[PDB]
Amino acid sequence: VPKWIQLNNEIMIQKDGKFQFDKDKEAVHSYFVDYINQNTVFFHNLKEKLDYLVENQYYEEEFLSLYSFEDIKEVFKTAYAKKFRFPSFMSAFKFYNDYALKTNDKKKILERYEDRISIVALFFANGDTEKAKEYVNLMINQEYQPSTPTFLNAGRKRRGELVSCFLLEVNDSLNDISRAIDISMQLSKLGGGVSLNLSKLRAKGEAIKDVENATKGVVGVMKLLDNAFRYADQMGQRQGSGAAYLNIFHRDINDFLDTKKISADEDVRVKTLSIGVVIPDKFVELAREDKAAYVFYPHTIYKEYGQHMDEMDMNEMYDKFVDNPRVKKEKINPRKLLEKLAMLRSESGYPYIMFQDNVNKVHANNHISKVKFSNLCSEVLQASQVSSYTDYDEEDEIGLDISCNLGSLNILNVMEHKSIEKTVKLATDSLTHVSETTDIRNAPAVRRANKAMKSIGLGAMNLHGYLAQNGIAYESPEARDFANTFFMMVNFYSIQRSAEIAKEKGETFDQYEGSTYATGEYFDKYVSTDFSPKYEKIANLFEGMHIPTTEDWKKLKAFVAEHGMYHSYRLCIAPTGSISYVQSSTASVMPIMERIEERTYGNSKTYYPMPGLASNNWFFYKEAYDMDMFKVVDMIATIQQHIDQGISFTLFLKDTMTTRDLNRIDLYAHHRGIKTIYYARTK
Amino acid sequence: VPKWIQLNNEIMIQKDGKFQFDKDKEAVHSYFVDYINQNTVFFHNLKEKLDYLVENQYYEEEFLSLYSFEDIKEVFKTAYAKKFRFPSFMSAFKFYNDYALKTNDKKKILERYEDRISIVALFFANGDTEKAKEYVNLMINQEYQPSTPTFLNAGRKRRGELVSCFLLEVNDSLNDISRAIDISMQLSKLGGGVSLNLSKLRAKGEAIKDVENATKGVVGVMKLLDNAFRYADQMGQRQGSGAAYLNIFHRDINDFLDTKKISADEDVRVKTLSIGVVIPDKFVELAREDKAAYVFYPHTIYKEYGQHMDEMDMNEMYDKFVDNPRVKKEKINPRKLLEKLAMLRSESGYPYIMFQDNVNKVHANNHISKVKFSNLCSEVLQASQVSSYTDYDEEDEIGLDISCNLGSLNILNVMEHKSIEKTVKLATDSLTHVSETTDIRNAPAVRRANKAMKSIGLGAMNLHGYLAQNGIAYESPEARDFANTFFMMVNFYSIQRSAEIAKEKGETFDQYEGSTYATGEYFDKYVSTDFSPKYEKIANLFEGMHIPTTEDWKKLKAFVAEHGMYHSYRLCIAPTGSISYVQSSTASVMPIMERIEERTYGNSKTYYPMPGLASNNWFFYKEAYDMDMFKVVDMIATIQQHIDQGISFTLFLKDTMTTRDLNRIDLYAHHRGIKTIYYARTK
Amino acid sequence: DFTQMFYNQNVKQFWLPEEIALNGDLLTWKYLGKNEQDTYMKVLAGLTLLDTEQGNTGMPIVAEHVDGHQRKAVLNFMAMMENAVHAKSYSNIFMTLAPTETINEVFEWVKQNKYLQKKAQMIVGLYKAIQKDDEISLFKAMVASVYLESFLFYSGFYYPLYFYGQGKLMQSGEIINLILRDEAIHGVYVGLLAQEIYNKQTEEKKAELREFAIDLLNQLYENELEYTEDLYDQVGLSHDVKKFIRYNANKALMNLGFDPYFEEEDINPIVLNGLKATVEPLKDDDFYF
Amino acid sequence: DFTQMFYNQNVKQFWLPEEIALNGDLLTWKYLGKNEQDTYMKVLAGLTLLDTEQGNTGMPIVAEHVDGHQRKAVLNFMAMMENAVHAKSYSNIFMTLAPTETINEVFEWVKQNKYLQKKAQMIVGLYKAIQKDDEISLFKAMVASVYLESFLFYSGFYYPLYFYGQGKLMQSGEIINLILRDEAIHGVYVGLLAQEIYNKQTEEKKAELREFAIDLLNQLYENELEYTEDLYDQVGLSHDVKKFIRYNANKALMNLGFDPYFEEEDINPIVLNGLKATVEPLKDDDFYF
Ligand SMILES: Nc1ncnc2c1ncn2[C@@H]1O[C@H](COP(=O)(O)OP(=O)(O)OP(=O)(O)O)[C@@H](O)[C@H]1O
Ligand SMILES: Nc1ncnc2c1ncn2[C@@H]1O[C@H](COP(=O)(O)OP(=O)(O)OP(=O)(O)O)[C@@H](O)[C@H]1O
Ligand SMILES: Cc1cn([C@H]2C[C@H](O)[C@@H](COP(=O)(O)OP(=O)(O)OP(=O)(O)O)O2)c(=O)[nH]c1=O
Ligand SMILES: [Mg+2]
Ligand SMILES: [Mg+2]
Ligand SMILES: [Mn+2]
Ligand SMILES: [Mn+2]
Ligand SMILES: [Mn+2]
Ligand SMILES: [Mn+2]
Repeated sequence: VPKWIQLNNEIMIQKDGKFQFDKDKEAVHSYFVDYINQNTVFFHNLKEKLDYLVENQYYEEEFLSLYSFEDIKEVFKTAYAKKFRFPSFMSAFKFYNDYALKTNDKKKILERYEDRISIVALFFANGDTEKAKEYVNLMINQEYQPSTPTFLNAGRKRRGELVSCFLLEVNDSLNDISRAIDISMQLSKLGGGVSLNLSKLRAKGEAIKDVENATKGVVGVMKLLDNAFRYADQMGQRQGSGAAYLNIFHRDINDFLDTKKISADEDVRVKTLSIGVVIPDKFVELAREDKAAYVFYPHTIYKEYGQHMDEMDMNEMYDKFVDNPRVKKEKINPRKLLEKLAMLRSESGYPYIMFQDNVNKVHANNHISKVKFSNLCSEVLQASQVSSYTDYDEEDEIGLDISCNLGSLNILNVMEHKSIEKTVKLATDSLTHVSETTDIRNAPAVRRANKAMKSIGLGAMNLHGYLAQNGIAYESPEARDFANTFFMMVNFYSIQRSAEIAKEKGETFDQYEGSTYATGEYFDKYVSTDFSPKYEKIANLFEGMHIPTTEDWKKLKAFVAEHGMYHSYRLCIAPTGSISYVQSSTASVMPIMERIEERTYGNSKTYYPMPGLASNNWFFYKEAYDMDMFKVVDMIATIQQHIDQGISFTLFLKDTMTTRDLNRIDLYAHHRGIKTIYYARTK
Repeated sequence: VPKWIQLNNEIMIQKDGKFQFDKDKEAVHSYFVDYINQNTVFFHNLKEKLDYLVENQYYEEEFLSLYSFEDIKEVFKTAYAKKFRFPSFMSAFKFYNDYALKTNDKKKILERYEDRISIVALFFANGDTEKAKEYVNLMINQEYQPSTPTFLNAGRKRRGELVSCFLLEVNDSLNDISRAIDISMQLSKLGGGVSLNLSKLRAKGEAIKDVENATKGVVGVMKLLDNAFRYADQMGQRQGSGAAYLNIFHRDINDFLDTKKISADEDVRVKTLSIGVVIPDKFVELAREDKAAYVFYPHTIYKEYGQHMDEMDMNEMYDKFVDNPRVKKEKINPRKLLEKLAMLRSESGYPYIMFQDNVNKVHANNHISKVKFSNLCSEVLQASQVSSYTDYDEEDEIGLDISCNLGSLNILNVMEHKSIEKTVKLATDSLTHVSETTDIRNAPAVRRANKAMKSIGLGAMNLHGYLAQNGIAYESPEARDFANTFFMMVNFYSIQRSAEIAKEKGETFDQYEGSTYATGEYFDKYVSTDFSPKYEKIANLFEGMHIPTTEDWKKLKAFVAEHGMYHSYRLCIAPTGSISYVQSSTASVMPIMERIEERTYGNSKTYYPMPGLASNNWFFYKEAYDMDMFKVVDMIATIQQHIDQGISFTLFLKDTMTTRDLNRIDLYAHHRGIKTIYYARTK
Repeated sequence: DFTQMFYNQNVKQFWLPEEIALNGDLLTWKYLGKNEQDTYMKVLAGLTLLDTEQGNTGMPIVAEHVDGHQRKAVLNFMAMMENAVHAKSYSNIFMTLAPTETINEVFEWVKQNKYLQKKAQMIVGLYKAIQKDDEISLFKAMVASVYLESFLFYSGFYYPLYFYGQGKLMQSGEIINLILRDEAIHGVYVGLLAQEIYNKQTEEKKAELREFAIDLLNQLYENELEYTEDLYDQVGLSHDVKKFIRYNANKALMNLGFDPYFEEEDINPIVLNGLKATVEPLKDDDFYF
Repeated sequence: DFTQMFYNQNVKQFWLPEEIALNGDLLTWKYLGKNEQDTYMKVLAGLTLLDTEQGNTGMPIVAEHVDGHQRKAVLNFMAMMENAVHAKSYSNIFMTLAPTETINEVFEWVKQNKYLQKKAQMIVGLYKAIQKDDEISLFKAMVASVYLESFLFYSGFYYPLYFYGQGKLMQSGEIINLILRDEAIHGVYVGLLAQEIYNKQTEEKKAELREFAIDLLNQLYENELEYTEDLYDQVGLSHDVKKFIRYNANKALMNLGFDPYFEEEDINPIVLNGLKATVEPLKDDDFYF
C-alpha cells in the first residue's frame, strides 16, 4: 500500500478518542512527494511545455495564439504565485485522476492544478491578459469553479463539449422521435447528459392516421432512447446517461413509472434512462381533495385544440379536458399515484419531481414558453419550444432546446474573500464565454437556443461547509437567513453583470422584451422586501461587503429596463458531484451525506473528511440523513426564491420512515415553492 | 364449427383409403354460400360502389379519374366474365381474410376477387382501358400475381408502400447509423422489410477520433436496429421485420452470429432482427485448404486504403490485408466458422448465406457496385452505393439503396395458357409502373436508386405444382430441363420488354453503358449455348410456344445494344408467402414442405392440400424434406443461371442430418453457383 | 396397465394461464348485465375454492396413501395442476375483468356461503378421514374426489361454457376448457384407482360401498341444487344447469364403474358448442464435388 | 414478500426428460475406466435415492405443515418436479448407460452403503419428527431440507459436472445441470420459509435453533468427508470434492440466513466450467401545513 494511503487511513485510527484529521494533510504531502512530483512531466521552461502540448494535439493552438508568450508566462506565474496547496489528500487525488491532463498512454502527468487553472483562465479571457489574471486569481483562490466539462476540457484539442446538460423537446411524430434519438446519441457522444420531454408524444393505444390502438406510447420511445444512450456511452468511458420527463397528466404516466419498478419485465424495464415526473398544481389539488383525477391522451387533445397537452395550463384547462367528449382520458386516483411516486423513489430514487406551477409562477420567460421539464440533474428550468423535424427534402421548423453552462461559486471562499460581487461577475463572464464558444453542429434546436437564450447556470457549493465552519447549524434559521442574503447578493450581481454585458454588446437575449425582466415584475419582491440578514451573526459574516438594499435593487431594475439582460437564465445550482472534491467543498447547497466518507479506489480504501471537519465543528457537520427534511426544504426554498432556474434537491431519507413520510416531504416542498426534487437517497 | 370448416376437415377422413380432396371444392361453395356472399356489401351498380369507396377514403381518386366510368365498368365486366372460382377453400379464405377490402369495422367485405383484380389492373394501366383489360385478363387467368404489397394496396388510399423489400447501406459514422435507424423506422412504418449492410461499420474495439477500444461494434448497431424494428411494427399490426448483413471477414462476425445463439444474454441477442452472412470465395478457399483465416478490423483497412473492406475484392485484397502491419486482424479457423454457421442454421435457420463471388461473377452492374448484401428474404441482389449522411445544415452525399419491385409468374397458369411472352411483358410493364409510382420521402437513397436503377423483381411460383401435375419429379433431370427452358424464356422476354421500354421512353437505367448488357457480355452464354429442352416431354410441354434460340438471343443482344435496357434488374424469385394461397399455387420455386398442411385459425382447424394434389400425382408431390438437397440445389442453380438477382432458397433438412450435412449442402450450393441460401428449416 | 399412459397424457397437457391473453374478453364482459357478472364471479370463486382444496389436500393425501412411484408421480402432477395452475388461473381472470373491491367481496362471499362451506366440509372431511393402510377409508376419499372432479365442478363450468358457445368471453372460456380437459382425465384416473379397491372386496362389502357412493352422491346433489338455484335464478338458468349437473353425475358414477343414476335429458346446445443438432467436423472431401 | 416471485421462477424453469437425447453419451462412456464408471454409477444412485426421499416425503410434508395457499402451490410444484421430472431423468440416465442387471446391483450396493444410509436416514428422521402446529419441529425439518437441496447433493453433483466441464457425458451432464438448477431454487425457497419461523422466535430460542443447525451441519459434514473418500479416492479427486462440499455448505447456511461456517476456497476450474419502504397511505391533512 502507498505511504499516502496509509497516512490517509491513519485518520480513522483514533488518538485520545479523537480522529487524526491532521494526518490527512500529511497524506497530501506524501501524495505529492512520492507520486505527483515523480509522475509529473517537467520542461526547461513554459515555452517548451506549451509547444509540446500544442504539437502533440493536447491543446488547441487558437486560444493560446491570442496571447503573446509573455502574457501566458505572466498568467502562469500569477497562478503559481499563490502557492496553492491541497488541504486534503482526496482533493489532489480527484484532480490528478479526473481533471489533470495526462499523456496519451496515461503514464505521466502533464498538467498541474496551476497549469489547468491557467489554461482555463486563458481560454476564458479570449485574448485579455488582465482578464486571464483575474480568472486565475478567482480559480486559484477557489472562489469559482467551472463545471467538470468546462474545467476538464477547456483549451484541449481532444476535448468534448463544455456544456454539461442538454434538454430536448420531442414532438409527436416518428420523424421527431428519430431525430431526438439521433440528437441524444450525438450529445452523449459529446459527453453531455441529455434530457427529453416525452409529454408531447401520444400515449399507448392512440391512432396513427386513423388506425386506432397503434401507438406504443412513451414506453417504446423510452426503450429506443435507452438503447441510444447505451450505444453512445462516451466511447465506453462513462456510461451514457439520459433522462425522460413525462407530465403526470399523461396517460402513460403509470407505464412510465413502471419502467423503474424493480419487478418490471425486460420489455418494459429501462435501466440507463432516468425518469422525471412533471406535476402541475392541479394534480396536487386533486390529490389533496381526494377527487379522482383523469390522465389524458395527448393526441386527442392536440386534435381538438390544436395545441399539445403540456403546451397549455392544466390548472385552467383540466375541467375543459374532462368535460370534452372528443378528448380521451382514463380515470386515476391522484393519491394512489402520489403513493406510487413515493414507493418508486424509496425503491430506486426515481422519478425526479418537477412542480410545474412552482417553476412557472416565478419563471421570467413564460412568454417564450412555460417550463415543461427539467434536465438530468433536475436543476435546469428554462423555456423550450418544440421543433418540427419534417420529412427528408423538407425544411425543418427548428425550436428551442435548453442548454446551459454550469459554474459554481465556492461559498466559503467567496465569503472569506468578501468578493461576492467580483466572483459573481467574473463567473458570469466566463459562462457567457463558454456559451459563445459553444457550437453544436448536430443539435439544431440546441444551437439555436444557445445563440438566442444565451442561458447560463451559475451555481454554488460549500454552503454546508461554510455554515459548519462558522458554527451555524444547517437547519437553523440563521443558516436560512445567511442563504437568503447570500443568494440575493448573487442574484443581484448576476443580474447586474447580465445587464452590463447587454449594454456593452448592445444585444439582449431573444424575446427579452416580453420577459418579466423587461416589464420590471421580476424585481417586485426585490424592490419591496429587504433581504439583509436578520441575525447579528449573519450580518457580521457579511461585514466588509455592501449588501444590496431596496434602493440598489430599484437602481438595478432601472438599469435593466434601460439596457436589458444578456442572459435569459443565469443561476442554476447543479449537484457538483466530483469537482467539489478538488475545491475542498461540500457538494452543492445540499447538506453533507456523511462526515467522513469511505471510498474504495483500486484495491485500496480512502477516507475523505468533510472540509474543515474537526472536534469543535463535529456536530455542526450534521449528516443529511439525521436532519429534518422539512428544514432542508425550507433552506432550499429560501435559496430558490433567488435562483431563476432550479436547484438539484436530493432528499435524504432514513430506512425507518415510510412512503407517507416521503409524500409529506414532497407536498411540503411543493407548498414551500420547491421547483424540483432530485433524488430520494435512503440510508 | 362452420359448415365450410367441416367440409374442409372432411378431407382427412379417408374414403376407400383415399383422401376426399374433392370435398375441399364443396367447402369453397359453402364458404361462399354461407359466409362470403352474406358479408359482402352489394351496390345497385358499380357507379355507386366506386362512389362509396372513393368517398369513404377506401380508394384513391387519382387512378380512377384517369378513366371514364364506361372504361372502368368495361374492365370490371372483363374481370367478372371469367367467372373465376377458387378451387380450394384456403385460397378464398386467404384472399378474403388478407387481401379483400373490408369496412372500417372489419365486419363486411367491400371487394371481391374480381373487384380487387380490376382495381389493381386500373392502377397498373394508368389510364389505358385496353391495357387495364389486358392486366385483368392476366390476373383473372392467374398467370401473374402482384406481390402482397402491390396486390393489397394498389388503388387504396389507406395503404402502405407498394414496395416491401428495402436494402440500406450504413456508413461507418454515428450520423449514418442514426440515419439508418431513422430510415429503417420510416420504411417499417410503410410496411416494408428492411435489410441493412453492417460490413462498413467498424468492429468492436476500434478507435473513434483516435481514442482506442471505443467502438461497440456492429452488435450495438444491431441492438439499436432491433429496437427500432420492434418500435415500428406497422401501427401494431405485424411484427417489425428487419435483416442485418455482415461480411464473414468482418471481425464482429462471431459476435454477429452470437446474436442468434439461444445461450446469448439479453444484451447480446436480437430477436426481431434477421441476420445474414456474406461469404466471399476467399473464405471458402481458406476453409477448403484448412488454412487459418483472418477477420479484419474495417476501420484500419479504411484508414490504410481509403476504401471500405466490403468495397474491394477480398480475393485480391486478402493477402495484402494480412501482410499489411497497419491493418488489424484476428486469427480464426474458417472451418470452425463454417461449422458454427451450420450449427446456428440448425438451431434457428440463421444466418442467411450470400456467396459474394457467385453473385458478382454474373452481376451485370459491377461497374456501379458489387452486390455486397441481400434483402430480408435473401433474393434481392443489386448494386448499392453507400451514402454519406453528414451533420445537420450540411449537404448529404446520397448513394443508392436497393428497393426492387416484386411480382410472380404462376408457372402452371402461364404455361397452360402458352403465354410466357405476354405474361412476362405485362408483368414487366406493371412492375415498371409500380416502381415509377413509388415515391418515398424519408429514404433519400432508396428514392434515388428507384429513380435511377428502375430495378424490378419478376419472380415465379407454382414450379413444383406445375411439375407434379405434369408427372415430373422435382429432383428429376426433366424438371431441371423444364426450369432451364422456362426461365431462359422468362429472361429473354424480360430483357426484350426492358429494351422495348427503354426504346419507347428513350431512357435506360443510370450507368447502363458500363453494364454487361451494353457491352454484350451478358448475352455471351445465350449466343453460344442453346437452352431448348433436351427431353421430349419438356419439349411437348413447351408446344405451341416459340422457344428463343441462339439467333433470337443474338437479335435481342443487338436490340439491347441499339436501344439499351430500362431496368437495371428484372428478375428475382421471392418466397411468395400468402399470395401462393390465393393463386392456388406452391410457394416460389421451392418444393412443397407438406402435401396437406394443417393450420389453426382462431379455435378452428383447417386443411390445405397442395394444388392439384390427387391419388395419381401424390407421389410426384414429394415433400421437400424427403428430397435430396443436392438435387434441389441443382434445380435452383439451373433457375439462377437465368435470374439476374437471387432466388429465395430455403434448405429443407431432417432432424437426423448433422451440421456436416448442412455444411455440405452449403458448399455444394457455392460450387453450383447458388447466390443466396435463405433458411434451414428442420422437420 | 394405465398409469404410464396417464403420466404421458398429464405431462403433455401441461399449461399456464399466462399463455392465454385475457384483454380480449374486456368488451364482452363490460356488456353483460350486473346479474350476469355477479353469477359469473361467484361461479368461478366456487371453482377456485374446490381447486384450492383439491390441490392443498385431496390430491396430496391420496398420493400419500397410493403405492407405487409412478402412481404417486401422476397424483403429484395432478395436485400441482389443481393449485399451481387451475386455482391461480381464476385469479388471472378476476384480475383482468374485475376491480379489486369486487374481487375482495367475492372471496369474502365464498367464506360465508353455506352451500360452498357444506360441500367443502363434506369432501375435505372424507380426505382427512383416510387412515394409513386402510383401503376402505381411501376408497371413500377417492369417491369424494371423483365426485369433486366429475360432478361438483360442473355447476360452475356451465356458465363459462354457456358464454363460450355464444362467442362471448372466449379467452376466459379457453382457460376453462383447458381446466375441464384436465379434470376429465383426473376423474377417470382416480376412478380407476377407486375401482381397484372396490374390486378387492366381498360381495357384501361391495354392496355397502355402493350404498356409501350413492348416499354421498345424493347428499352432494341435494346441496348442489340449492347452490345452483342460489346462483342461477338471477340469470334464469337454474333448470338448465340442473340438467347439466345430473348429466355429469352419471359420468362420475361411470368413472367409478357404476350404472347411471339419473335419466337422460336434452342439454342446452349452446353449452355443447362450448365444448441443438449433432455436430460433425468438416472433412477435406466435403469441399469437392 | 417472495412466494409469487418464486412461483414465477419455478414455473418458467419447467422441463421434461424427453427434451435431452441421451444415446450420444455412449460415445464417451465407453472410453472411461472401470473406476470412473463405478464412481459415476454410485454417485448417480446416491443422488437418485436421496431425491426420492425428497419427492415422497420432504417436499410433501413441508407443503402439508406450511400455512398459505400460494406457498402450498409453490411447494406442490417443487414436489411435482422431484417425482415427475427428476426421478424419471435419473432413471433415463441409468437405463442409457448400464444394463438392467448392473442397475439392480449398484442400487443394492448403494442401498447397503453406510455413508449414504447415514445421511439419508438423518434427513428422513427430521421429516418424520414434524408435529402438527409445532413450528419448531417444522423449522428443524426445513433446515434438513435445505441441507439436502443446497449441500448434500453436491458431493454427488461434482462428478457429472466434472465430466460435463471436460466434454464428456454431455447429455446426462445437461440433465444433471437442470436438476441442480431446480434444487438450488428449492433450497433458497425452503430457506426463506425457515427464516420466517426463526424470526418469530425469542433471542434464547434463536440461539438454540442456531446451535441445532450448526450441530446438524457438523454431523452431516463429517459423514460427507467419509462418503467422499469412499467414492472419490479411486479416481483421485477427493481433495477437490471436499472444497466443493464446504463451498456448498456455506451456500446452504446463507439460505437459512446464517453466516458461512467455512473459509472461502477456490473451486476446481473444470467443475466451474460445468457449472421496499413501508407503504403507508396518505391520511389527509398531509396536504396542509
Ligand atoms: N498539499 C500540496 N498541494 C499541492 N502541491 C503540493 C502539496 N504538497 C506538496 N506539493 C508540491 O510538492 C512540492 C514539495 O515541497 P514542499 O511543499 O514539501 O515544500 P518546500 O520544498 O519547502 O517548498 P514550497 O512549499 O515552497 O513549494 C511543493 O513545492 C509543491 O510543488
Ligand atoms: N368456388 C367459388 N369461388 C368463388 N366464388 C364462388 C364459388 N362458389 C360460389 N361462389 C360465389 O357464389 C355465387 C353462387 O355460385 P353457384 O355455385 O351457386 O352458381 P352460379 O351459377 O355460379 O351462380 P351465379 O348466378 O351467382 O353466377 C357465384 O356467383 C360466386 O359469386
Ligand atoms: C410510425 C409509428 C408511430 N408511432 C407513434 C409515435 C409518434 O409519436 C406518433 C406519431 O407518428 P407520426 O410520424 O406523426 O405518424 P403520421 O404523421 O403518419 O400519423 P399522424 O398523421 O396521425 O400524425 O405515432 C408508434 O408508436 N409506432 C410507430 O411505428
Ligand atoms: Mg404526425
Ligand atoms: Mg467518421
Ligand atoms: Mn382442477
Ligand atoms: Mn382435478
Ligand atoms: Mn430433485
Ligand atoms: Mn429439490
